[PDB]
Amino acid sequence: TLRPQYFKEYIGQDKVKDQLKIFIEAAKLRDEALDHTLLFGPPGLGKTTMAFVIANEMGVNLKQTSGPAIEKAGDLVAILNDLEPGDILFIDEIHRMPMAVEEVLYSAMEDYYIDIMIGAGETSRSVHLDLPPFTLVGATTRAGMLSNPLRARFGINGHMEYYELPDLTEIVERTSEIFEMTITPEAALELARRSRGTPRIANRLLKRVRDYAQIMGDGVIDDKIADQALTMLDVDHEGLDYVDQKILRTMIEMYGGGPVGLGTLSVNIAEERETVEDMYEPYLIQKGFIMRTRTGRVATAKAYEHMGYDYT
Amino acid sequence: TLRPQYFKEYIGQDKVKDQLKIFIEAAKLRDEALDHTLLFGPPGLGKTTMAFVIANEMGVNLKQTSGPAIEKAGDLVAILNDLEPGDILFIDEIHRMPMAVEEVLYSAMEDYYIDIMIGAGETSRSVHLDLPPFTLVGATTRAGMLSNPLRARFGINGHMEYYELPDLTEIVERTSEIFEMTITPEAALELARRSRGTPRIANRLLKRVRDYAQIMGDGVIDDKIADQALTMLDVDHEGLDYVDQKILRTMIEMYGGGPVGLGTLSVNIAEERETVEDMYEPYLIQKGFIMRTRTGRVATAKAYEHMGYDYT
Amino acid sequence: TLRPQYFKEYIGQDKVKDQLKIFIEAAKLRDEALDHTLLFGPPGLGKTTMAFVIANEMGVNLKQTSGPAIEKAGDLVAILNDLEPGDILFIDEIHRMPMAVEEVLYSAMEDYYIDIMIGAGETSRSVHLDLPPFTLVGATTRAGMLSNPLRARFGINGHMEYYELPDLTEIVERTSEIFEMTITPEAALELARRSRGTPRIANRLLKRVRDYAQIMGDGVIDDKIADQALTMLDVDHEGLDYVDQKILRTMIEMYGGGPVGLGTLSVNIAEERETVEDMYEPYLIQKGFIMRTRTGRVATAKAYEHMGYDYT
Amino acid sequence: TLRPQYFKEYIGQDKVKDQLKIFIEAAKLRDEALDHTLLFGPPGLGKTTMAFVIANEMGVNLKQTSGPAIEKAGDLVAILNDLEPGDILFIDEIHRMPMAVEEVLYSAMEDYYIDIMIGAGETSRSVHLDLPPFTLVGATTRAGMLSNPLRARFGINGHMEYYELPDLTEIVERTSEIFEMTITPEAALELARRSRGTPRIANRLLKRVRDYAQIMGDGVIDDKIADQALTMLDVDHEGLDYVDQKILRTMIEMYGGGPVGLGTLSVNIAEERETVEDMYEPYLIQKGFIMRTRTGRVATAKAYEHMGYDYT
Amino acid sequence: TLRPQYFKEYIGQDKVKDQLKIFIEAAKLRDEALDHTLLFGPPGLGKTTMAFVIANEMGVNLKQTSGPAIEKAGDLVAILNDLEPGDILFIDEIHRMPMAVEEVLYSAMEDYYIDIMITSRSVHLDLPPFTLVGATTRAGMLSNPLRARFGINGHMEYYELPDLTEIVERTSEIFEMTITPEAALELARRSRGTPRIANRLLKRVRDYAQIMGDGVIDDKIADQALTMLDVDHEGLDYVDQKILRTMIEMYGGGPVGLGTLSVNIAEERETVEDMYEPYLIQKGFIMRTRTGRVATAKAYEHMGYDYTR
Amino acid sequence: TLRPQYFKEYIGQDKVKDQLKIFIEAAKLRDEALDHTLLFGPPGLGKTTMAFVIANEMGVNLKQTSGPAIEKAGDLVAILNDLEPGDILFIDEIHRMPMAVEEVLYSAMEDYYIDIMIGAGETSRSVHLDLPPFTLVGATTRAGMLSNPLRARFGINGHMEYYELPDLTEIVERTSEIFEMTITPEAALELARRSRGTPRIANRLLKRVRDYAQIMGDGVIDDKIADQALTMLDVDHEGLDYVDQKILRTMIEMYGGGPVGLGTLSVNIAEERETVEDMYEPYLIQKGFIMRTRTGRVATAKAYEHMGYDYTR
Amino acid sequence: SEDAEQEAVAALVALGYKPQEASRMVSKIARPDASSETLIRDALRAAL
DNA sequence: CTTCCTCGAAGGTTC
DNA sequence: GAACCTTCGAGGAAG
Ligand SMILES: Nc1ncnc2c1ncn2[C@@H]1O[C@H](COP(=O)(O)OP(=O)(O)OP(O)(O)=S)[C@@H](O)[C@H]1O
Ligand SMILES: Nc1ncnc2c1ncn2[C@@H]1O[C@H](COP(=O)(O)OP(=O)(O)OP(O)(O)=S)[C@@H](O)[C@H]1O
Ligand SMILES: Nc1ncnc2c1ncn2[C@@H]1O[C@H](COP(=O)(O)OP(=O)(O)OP(O)(O)=S)[C@@H](O)[C@H]1O
Ligand SMILES: [Mg+2]
Ligand SMILES: [Mg+2]
Ligand SMILES: [Mg+2]
Ligand SMILES: [Mg+2]
Ligand SMILES: [Mg+2]
Repeated sequence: TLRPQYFKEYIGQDKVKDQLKIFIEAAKLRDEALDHTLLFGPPGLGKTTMAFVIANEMGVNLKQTSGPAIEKAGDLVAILNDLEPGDILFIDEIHRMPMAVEEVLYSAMEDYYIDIMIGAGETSRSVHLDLPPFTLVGATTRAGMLSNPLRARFGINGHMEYYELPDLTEIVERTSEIFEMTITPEAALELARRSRGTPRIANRLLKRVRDYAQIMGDGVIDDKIADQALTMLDVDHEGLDYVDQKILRTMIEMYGGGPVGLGTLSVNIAEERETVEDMYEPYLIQKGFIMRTRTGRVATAKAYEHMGYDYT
Repeated sequence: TLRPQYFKEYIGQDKVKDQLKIFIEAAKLRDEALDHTLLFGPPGLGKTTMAFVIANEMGVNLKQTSGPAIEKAGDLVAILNDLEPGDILFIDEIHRMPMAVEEVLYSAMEDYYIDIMIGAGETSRSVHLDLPPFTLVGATTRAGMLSNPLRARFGINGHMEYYELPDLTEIVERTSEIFEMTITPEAALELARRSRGTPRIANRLLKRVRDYAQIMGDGVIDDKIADQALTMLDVDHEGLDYVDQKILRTMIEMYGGGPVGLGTLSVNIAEERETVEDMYEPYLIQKGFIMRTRTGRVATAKAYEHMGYDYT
Repeated sequence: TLRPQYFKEYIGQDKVKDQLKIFIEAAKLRDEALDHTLLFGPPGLGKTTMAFVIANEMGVNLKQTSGPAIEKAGDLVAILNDLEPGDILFIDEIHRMPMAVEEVLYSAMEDYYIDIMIGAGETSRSVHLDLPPFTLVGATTRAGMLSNPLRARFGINGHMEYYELPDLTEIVERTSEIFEMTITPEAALELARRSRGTPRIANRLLKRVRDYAQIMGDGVIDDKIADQALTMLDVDHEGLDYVDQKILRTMIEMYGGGPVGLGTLSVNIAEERETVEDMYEPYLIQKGFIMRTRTGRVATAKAYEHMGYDYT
Repeated sequence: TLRPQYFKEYIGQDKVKDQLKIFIEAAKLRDEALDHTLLFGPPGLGKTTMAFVIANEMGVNLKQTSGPAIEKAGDLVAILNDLEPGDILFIDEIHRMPMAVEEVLYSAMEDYYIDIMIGAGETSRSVHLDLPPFTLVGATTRAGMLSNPLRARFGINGHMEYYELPDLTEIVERTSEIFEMTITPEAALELARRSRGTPRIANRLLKRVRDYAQIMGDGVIDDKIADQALTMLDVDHEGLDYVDQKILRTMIEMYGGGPVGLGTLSVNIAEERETVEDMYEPYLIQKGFIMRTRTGRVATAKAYEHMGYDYT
Repeated sequence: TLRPQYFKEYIGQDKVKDQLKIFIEAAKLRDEALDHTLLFGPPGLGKTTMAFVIANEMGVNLKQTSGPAIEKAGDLVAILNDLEPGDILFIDEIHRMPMAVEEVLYSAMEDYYIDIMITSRSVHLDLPPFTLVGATTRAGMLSNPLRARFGINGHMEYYELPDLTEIVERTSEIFEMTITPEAALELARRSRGTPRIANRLLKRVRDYAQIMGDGVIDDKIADQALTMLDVDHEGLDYVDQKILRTMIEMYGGGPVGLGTLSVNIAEERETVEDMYEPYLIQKGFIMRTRTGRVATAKAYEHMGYDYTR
Repeated sequence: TLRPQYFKEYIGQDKVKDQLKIFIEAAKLRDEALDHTLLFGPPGLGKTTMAFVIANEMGVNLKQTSGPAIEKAGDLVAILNDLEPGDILFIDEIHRMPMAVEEVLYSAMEDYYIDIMIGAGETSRSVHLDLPPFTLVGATTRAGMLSNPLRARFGINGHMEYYELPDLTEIVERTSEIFEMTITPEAALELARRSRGTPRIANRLLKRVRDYAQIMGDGVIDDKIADQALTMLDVDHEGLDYVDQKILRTMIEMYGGGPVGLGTLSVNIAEERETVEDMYEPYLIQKGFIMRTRTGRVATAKAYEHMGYDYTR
Repeated sequence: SEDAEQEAVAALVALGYKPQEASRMVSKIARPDASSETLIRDALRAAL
């Protein structure tokens, strides 16, 4: 299966795995439920996958739902009534829950009870629902949307980080076995270097190369086929798109490397002001091709050697 | 019917056809559906027709809907339950779909399941639906309009471009062959040159010219007939629409040639910003009638000589 | 009735009238329905009357409704199902129907079939209805506000324009004969000049002057009698109405003639910004009473000298 | 028990704790209900805990409910109708009550009565429902969300303040006795200094260290084990998390200390603007590591000596 | 009792109190009912108290309800049907009545008749002469045709130090607490001009005097109690002083944005804007500016800092 | 009653009054009812009063109702059946009628009859309901929201306008004679000048001045007593309330005329946002004392000379 | 006469009246023999 | 019908 | 004078 099922199969995230192992083992010795845990970080790094792994290691059934599925307080109360001792409740995209519902978890997470209004309406009163011991697992792309009192209740925080080329190379190889395609070790590294450090991107590129190799090739992803397939997709050997190449080339040829303002640049490339700032520039800065400055952005020496121009 | 049904009948877009041919043929060796595909570009270029071609080549049914057509999660759930194994679901203007609904597709696209609450009162409970394999085809004007978590789930991307005179000439000749009509090479060339590079316009004008030639002529289309028919309508000698003329005229006379922003210009011509940005501005820019600058749009000397003013 | 029944009786609109004649007769020779037609422009120019003429010229039964009258897909489905081959469906204010209603219109106009979701809860199916050939006729006051994908489906466009004195003078006489009122060639000319160029306004004034001539005279509308009545109606010799006079006077006396924006003005005088822009601004602009500028509208010297104010 | 039950067990909050003692004793001398109390301030400082302590010191039963559970006036009326002389009503998250429901409390708090409609038709009547003496206690983190007339009715206002190292050390030692854990005073002080001044954070660190101490150690918390566990968690001796350190390092090494804008800084650390402003920046400012200026963020002299750089 | 019963006991509000006496005396002279009155203004100034005073001076029995309790037209019809000639109907929090109810009130106020559909049939009811009294803090929320039918508009104003001093002494006698005049003045200065706040402080000082003293308020006990509560001689709380101190010492008086200032003191933005700034602005300690807010010279002099242009 | 009953007593509104008089006689010169009439104008100018006068001038009974009270088509058709030939139906707030009823009103207005169609279409029949001739009179505060099909049926439009000082003064004189009070012409002008041009406001002021004049004076409204009464109430000679003056003073004194935001201005005067934007701001804009800009409210030169402060661009 | 009775009942329902209440109203009319227009005309008048 | 929030404007600093 | 950053104010759309 694509999604790893156990910590032995989960490559990378050493900092998170090393901690979770210690906390999971300790909880078993006491025969207690694991503390509430929040998984957060950039898109596609493996947050959802880790949530299922935690359940398999704990050895319990997983109850699954999502933030957008909980439309009103009555929905959450129904889900909580279905919990059994030791069950794990996983809520994906937890930031989408409405504030009127998020404030209901405040009591459930700390004291395992809920206040509910009951009665015929002629006579009605507030009563406590007592919940069995349970573990809430949450996953989100933007923890900043959660209210301060909710984040403070999670006992274990897991922050995901980008993968390095050695580990990302193994993910490409493992996926090749599942697809039953032979891949040369040199080609696995080529795909990894272009995957922007993200596992989801590495799988997408592999699927496209796989399709090409079996339609016009010998069914083997050799070093020669990968270069041809990657050229068709127009992915630079640094993962830059034609748009990314145009940006750097324009700064080097029309401005001598800058400084140049974002407005001035956006016009010369026929790109929308905010699209450049949010879709293309963030990766270029993190790789070190561009540097922001008080007077504008400048192309670094790395951009010169990559495009072949002479640095001055 | 006029709409092409197979790749052999779809003229142009060679760059897109060549890639889809490989991915569709590879997907047929294996007994599985094609990966979710995203098509983007100017409107009216023939992206909807591409969805039909893919469905006929894959040999499955095609279902259609639109972003604005979906307002609540209950709508999307009902549509997905109506899909047969391998069906194709086409969503037009996918970028305009509500954020609370978009987050429901995430699980559907990546794992083919949906978590939903069903019933009311004491019957309210969560259910985990398991969808059959399906292919989603989304259409949008720009890639930068979609959110990062959605764009990351589409496995294939296709950029469509305007047709050139040799292609539009063949499309007009083909369309004038479905109707039992006769058109000379010069008339077909003249009509295509005026068709703003868009096949949808080419077909609409051809119908009108045919009507004129049958009543005001001998039922044969000649350069003399095309000129008169096109002259009777508002189509200028180079395809500019009445709205196009209105824009250029307003910029030169009311703004003195600019610079002026599209936001402020839209309210002066009483046109919705999205239409001028997505339908008219792109062509005026790609043909040099309008120039874009750091401060805003500026009319080029070509526009001055076309409208007959002096570029003082 | 007052409104004409055939092109022989429909005065003016030579361009629109001449175009439709060719297409209407061409459709009959081929024995097919007319293409979808969109009529747009200022209110009261005769858009609705043209629809009846088209039905009479085609020899078909007309069906009428309005945008605001249709609130849900089920509403439009009933109407479209109750159609006979060749029937003409006229929808007024088509720019105001909800986004959910347009969904059905696209498939109906493009292929004459619709897919309707039916059932709720466990019931979730769809029904396919095949419609007979029909022609949609739409009318609006604002064209730029019409949804871009919808506007592309109309194959024929008719742009209505203001009538001139030679046409309105004949219309006024025609109406006087229907009311059996006696009017001289001079009095009929005065009403036309001050009727603001719109047939609906001319008909209103004619009915009102009659009540005047029946008391201040022997029921004969003389030129002198007409002038005394028009001054009683507060109608300027230039056709300006109570609102038109109040607008210009407010600009001059409180804002030095402008520039002033459409919204700011609409707040001092109790009038809706849409009514000012839809019914007042267009005439005032064509007659040179107001001019548009980078910061809004300004009263020209003609307005100052006409209103009796010293120009700048 | 984890929550203190009497003032003798409640460490810290000298100002609020000292005031409540005097008001409680004075009320007992007069043998009357305590005045209404509002508890507000940051998360985890002891607001809910204090509400239970007040009830135990007064010697009465506590009736508990919450804002999210009260959704219509019928709910609040029913609760008030179940009160008995001297009862204390505690409403948590009191800011969530609808504004139409808060206005029912206005007369209940000041005059001990509410007006209700009873009967039907000719029998419908408005009657005063008289309430016995009672004390309302509310706790909220967003005091500013309450209406001006409601806050004015609370007779006692308690604003919670952060704790200090001597008190946090004593709290950690106390918690270390609920669980069976031996902890050296030096290790207790080491955790207290990293708890950011919040009791809930002190307990969370202790729980995480306990798990490590019984898996990677002998089950005893000593200077050697505490130092190792805190290195695994990567929490600086000043309480700075891994990301907090990365922020300061980037500002000091790439921007020479600033000024730098939040947008520029967020992109360099691969985080997003919302998380940096809402999660990390607030603690750095309140502790003096960062200064906000019109030009951007600046690292203070305190930050230079902490990270080990030279304040040139 | 805490609520005064007659104009002779109602301290302050000279403008509203003086006008109402003329209109009430004139109405009695003609044997007519008083016109409909709308009372509005800031919280705790005496709106509800005046409504009862009007009824006692007119010598009529007051019918009382509130906006939140009236949910449908059928409720109001039942309440109105119980009115007798000369009765006074008082609706508190009048801004909450549903729109369906306000429309019924138009005709009842101006024409003394109502036309209610009630087997379906229409019943026409003619109301006797009556006076409607309304009290609200959100007068702008009422429908424009409703405000036009009220004949008397009473806008409440804040009290002056001489009046608050007398109010505190009056309340002390109800609690049978002895308080000296100079001690009473110290509480008035801190009451922010609101009678309810002056009573709240007195209740708290009473508790301290009974537990930490001889049950008597004097210039010594008052100074100690006010120090425990931490209320400045200008009525500023602990958080109010922290805001001014932060602005003067960290930003040199500003300009500083609301967001920056809130994060620095660790308060919530909504709380600083809606709970602490209003009194600081009205007293002139802070001023809002296009680029932020700044501390005025009055703030420097009060906090004890050397002012610098 | 305080409402005029005939055009002889209806003060002001000369333009609309002149038009209706000619049309009413012309209709009476024939066996025809008056054309459907629609009245436009701000609240409190006399729309309801004019409706009664039109009925009395026509010499026919009047049925009075309001848009909000009409919940179903059956009510409208039933109400129309109670009408006799020539009866007048007055509908206030006609802009608030439910759309389901508007589509039926067309037939009654244009045809004076209703036809109902039933059956699937293959088999169908109609039923006709004949109505006696009648005249609909609609009153509305908002014209722009009336659909074009309905607007096209109304044949007469009447714009109401604010009363001028010479006429508004006469309304005060008339009202003062209904009571037992003598009022000097100069005093009557002082009240009219401050009545904001609305008759309802002038009547309210007169009642308040009466109460003062008969308790703090001899029960006579002379120029001196009027000044004292207009002094107890803080109504300025331009009709500005105490709070209205405080707004302008704050903008001029503390912000140099602005721009200033609504929130910033509200806290200074200690008022709620809604009150400033809905109670006070609308009249100040009509008089031209303030303007609204994207950056906030700004005081105009007209305000400076009224409050007595020097002005500079 | 069942056509005129149903026509009046059906016509009354077309004016928005409920089938039961519309039936009772028309059923409450004494003369069944009256023409459909008179039946609906009288029924509508009685609803006031 | 209301809250939340984002879009547009403008004041100020620096090279 | 080109470019960044902070701040406020008024709309409008998502509950
Ligand atoms: N360590 C890993 N080893 C192997 N496959 C992985 C690993 N991490 C992620 N994947 C794969 O990457 C893909 C996406 O992983 P996810 O867990 O869904 O990412 P994500 O955190 O859910 O992204 P979101 O939900 O948009 S924030 C799946 O196909 C996973 O199987
Ligand atoms: N390559 C082609 N050959 C022939 N006809 C074509 C081709 N591409 C498009 N068309 C014609 O385009 C019309 C349909 O256009 P679409 O496929 O809907 O384009 P579109 O992008 O869907 O336009 P929209 O829906 O308005 S955004 C038909 O008349 C087709 O015949
Ligand atoms: N021309 C007039 N002469 C004398 N009194 C008048 C005149 N016009 C208005 N009034 C007075 O104004 C009062 C209110 O008149 P209305 O007809 O209710 O105004 P309105 O337009 O109906 O206000 P609405 O219905 O609340 S929007 C009447 O009771 C009269 O006393
Ligand atoms: Mg995920
Ligand atoms: Mg399409
Ligand atoms: Mg709590
Ligand atoms: Mg009150
Ligand atoms: Mg009125």
